[PDB]
Amino acid sequence: GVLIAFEGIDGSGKSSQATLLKDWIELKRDVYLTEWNSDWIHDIIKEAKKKDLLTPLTFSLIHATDFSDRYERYILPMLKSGFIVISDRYIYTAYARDSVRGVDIDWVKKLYSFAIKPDITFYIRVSPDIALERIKKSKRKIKPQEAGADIFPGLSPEEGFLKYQGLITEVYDKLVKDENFIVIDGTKTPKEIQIQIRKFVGELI
Amino acid sequence: KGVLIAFEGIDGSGKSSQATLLKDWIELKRDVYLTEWNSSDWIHDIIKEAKKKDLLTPLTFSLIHATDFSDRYERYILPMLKSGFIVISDRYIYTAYARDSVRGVDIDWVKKLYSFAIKPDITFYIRVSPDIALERIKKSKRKIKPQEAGADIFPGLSPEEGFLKYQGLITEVYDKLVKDENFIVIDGTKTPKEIQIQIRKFVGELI
Ligand SMILES: Nc1ncnc2c1ncn2[C@@H]1O[C@H](COP(=O)(O)OP(=O)(O)O)[C@@H](O)[C@H]1O
Ligand SMILES: Nc1ncnc2c1ncn2[C@@H]1O[C@H](COP(=O)(O)OP(=O)(O)O)[C@@H](O)[C@H]1O
Ligand SMILES: [Mg+2]
Ligand SMILES: [Mg+2]
Repeated sequence: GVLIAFEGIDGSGKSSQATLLKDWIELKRDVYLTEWNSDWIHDIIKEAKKKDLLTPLTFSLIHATDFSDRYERYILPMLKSGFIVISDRYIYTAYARDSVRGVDIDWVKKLYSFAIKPDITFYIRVSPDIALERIKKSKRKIKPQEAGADIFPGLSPEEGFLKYQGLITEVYDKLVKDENFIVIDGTKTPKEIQIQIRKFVGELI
Repeated sequence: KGVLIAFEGIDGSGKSSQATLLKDWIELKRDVYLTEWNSSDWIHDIIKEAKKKDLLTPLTFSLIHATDFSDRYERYILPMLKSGFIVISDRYIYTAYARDSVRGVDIDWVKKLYSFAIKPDITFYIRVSPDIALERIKKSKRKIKPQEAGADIFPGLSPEEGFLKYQGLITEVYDKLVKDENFIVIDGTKTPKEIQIQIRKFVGELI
């Protein structure tokens, strides 16, 4: 059982490369792909608390709660069954998104220590500037979570994305050495990068 | 200036009875606010939808209660200790230590989880046997909640038999925390008034 994690700023190419790589493993091996889509516990609590301003701390516990249920209901059982699990975003998303709002990152690390470290974590390194260009063409609505609208209320969605995804990057780069991140340069072509992905993974043998 | 006073003990040991008697005394001299460990209704909606697809692990339940506590802690508890109040917490984080470690969650990880929370200025551990506590809820005519009986970890037992063994394991965790958490051990066998006058002696000296 091997767990491979993708992380990087939003619009950095995470899911697009995650789905092409699940199309590759699926021909040869058991593979299961997950995104942080969050799940039902985040939905209940957010709706119940739509009126109040909750603290980053409480937001942090809500996401970890919802992740803990996916982790022990799907992720961990499939790694016990031998599957490869591809996580489109893993616990290092929570490290950044909650530590950037003043939650003690070492407390977040302890919070998530119930989770196995990925066999490999692909850090797709892309500038916020270059990555913002792609969501403009995709016709997507720019979610407030993506712009850090809670932290940057005065800015426009566009302007908030640039500043928020920047501090996200600093936390990611801070994790590179301690977390054995492998940094992939997301500047490149989807396929060009994709063949870098398939080489690194294959090494497992 | 703000002071936080905690009661801990198994269910039916008298915590709420002594917390409210102590609130009747403190409010004569100072601003005091009494808080309980009551869950928000979104938890009961979590358990409802859970009972429909699959069972959540003790770990997720532990994170659910810490989430529910963190919000109450930072919306009511922490501002009022910052405002100088006395806060009486009928149950506090050591209930979470006990309830989560007896279901196999690493107690040292739970300590890290709740480490955002201030440690009580005083913690009264109201110690009574499961035998004695079960005797009183039977006199109280009240129904023994499955959570009180550990129904999730001891299904099949009767409420009485489940209460007895479950609160025994809760007692073991409380007894294990006494020294490191500087518990004030109260012999809850005694009288409500005798206990309460012992309690007001301890509190007055502190404040
Ligand atoms: N390397 C790339 N170059 C150009 N466009 C891309 C690249 N990767 C993804 N896209 C496009 O940009 C958008 C970002 O998609 P996606 O990778 O799902 O973002 P996320 O990383 O948030 O999941 C998509 O509309 C996709 O079609
Ligand atoms: N010191 C005491 N001695 C005898 N009975 C008590 C004492 N304190 C409380 N009781 C009774 O025993 C029960 C325990 O109630 P409570 O204070 O709600 O326990 P807890 O909050 O610890 O569950 C209540 O029915 C109460 O009437
Ligand atoms: Mg995505
Ligand atoms: Mg009580």
